[PDB]
Amino acid sequence: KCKYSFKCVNSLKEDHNQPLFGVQFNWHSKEGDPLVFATVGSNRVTLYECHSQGEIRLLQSYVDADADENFYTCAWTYDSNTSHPLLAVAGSRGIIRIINPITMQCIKHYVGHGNAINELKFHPRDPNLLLSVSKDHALRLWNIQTDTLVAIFGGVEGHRDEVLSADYDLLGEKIMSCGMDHSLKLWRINSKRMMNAIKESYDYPFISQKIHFPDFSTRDIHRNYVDCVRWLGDLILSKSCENAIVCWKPGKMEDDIDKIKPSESNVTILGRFDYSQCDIWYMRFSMDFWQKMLALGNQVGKLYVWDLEVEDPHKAKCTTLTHHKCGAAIRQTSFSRDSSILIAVCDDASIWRWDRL
Amino acid sequence: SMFSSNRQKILERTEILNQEWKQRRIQPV
Ligand SMILES: CN(C)Cc1ccc(-c2cnc(NCc3cccc4c3CCO4)n3cnnc23)cc1
Ligand SMILES: [Cl-]
Ligand SMILES: [Cl-]
Repeated sequence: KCKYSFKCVNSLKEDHNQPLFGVQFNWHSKEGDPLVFATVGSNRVTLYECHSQGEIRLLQSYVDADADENFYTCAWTYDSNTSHPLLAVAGSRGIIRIINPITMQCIKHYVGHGNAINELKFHPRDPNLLLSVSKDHALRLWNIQTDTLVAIFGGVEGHRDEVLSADYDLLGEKIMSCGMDHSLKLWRINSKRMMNAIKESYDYPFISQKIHFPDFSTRDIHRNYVDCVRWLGDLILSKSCENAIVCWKPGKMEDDIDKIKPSESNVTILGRFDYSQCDIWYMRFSMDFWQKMLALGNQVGKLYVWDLEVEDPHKAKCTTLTHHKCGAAIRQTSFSRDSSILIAVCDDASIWRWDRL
Repeated sequence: SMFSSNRQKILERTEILNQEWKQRRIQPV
């Protein structure tokens, strides 16, 4: 059974009063440095520092020049040469902005997606490799050191509708993506082709790889849109509108993830994490760094947490986190690197701080 | 088990990332 417990220590509301769709703690900050997180919503990116006694200290605010931009996602990285932190943000305009989080100014931008960007993810080993997933049915891999588009994952056997989410595995060898077409697709980036394309992007009109075929595809996990996917080791966690996060794997029970053939037609369900009132799309789940906790907010302000070290997903459920004043949809949550703080962000521009007891 | 084997892969792989992070000194925002 789960033993994790949390106390709500603070909340605030951003004055724009627009929904907050993303929240990310900076996991690159070194041990001892202040815990910082970014929120995104409206045409804004806001940074906060966590201090003792629940204090949430406003650091800086970035307001996009375009008043009609609606940011949907953000992700942290660092400059591999100077160790300086960096933040990537994107949304409805389909433009990626690289922001200097110390000065809160935009450094540069990437255009190319034909529609909105639903998620940004940085590679876990190479801080220059940025993955964007879009309403244009494709994923794109960028090298932000050389400003090149490494690869476009889409086409003949790519997604047939808007891509909602994607995740690199722990070592950054492969990506699982999911979207409106109900499918979950695997894209290996440790192939000889992709490793060479990444190397060529460092040597650099650069020619992008056009990856038309995924290494695995399934529409047999969910019966509707798949709006969130994360790797859990070699297994996958994904959700649709069934009020459940499904833990599954490509192939049969004993099939090795690295021996799965691209035409593999089987999938194996290992378990389900059940919850309530979260059957509308655009609701993300998150995990802590060590992947010992899983968190998901619902449409009425409840925050569910599960202990991933408890095998049975029913016994894994922690006490649901609720506050009588937190009644709006929790779009995304983020744990600090050490798992001591869990922040939730809402449709009513509110931010909620929960400290682990 | 499938669970214990998967947890061990997560433990080993997150430990590799944690050691890479420990070796870094990213400037505070
Ligand atoms: C409240 N009101 C303004 C209605 C409303 C308007 C726009 C969205 C809306 C929210 N997020 C993304 N993408 C980002 C995304 C993708 C997958 C899961 C996920 C997110 C954000 C949180 O979980 N969106 C892309 N297109 N629309 C949207 C949602 C609701
Ligand atoms: Cl991030
Ligand atoms: Cl191809």
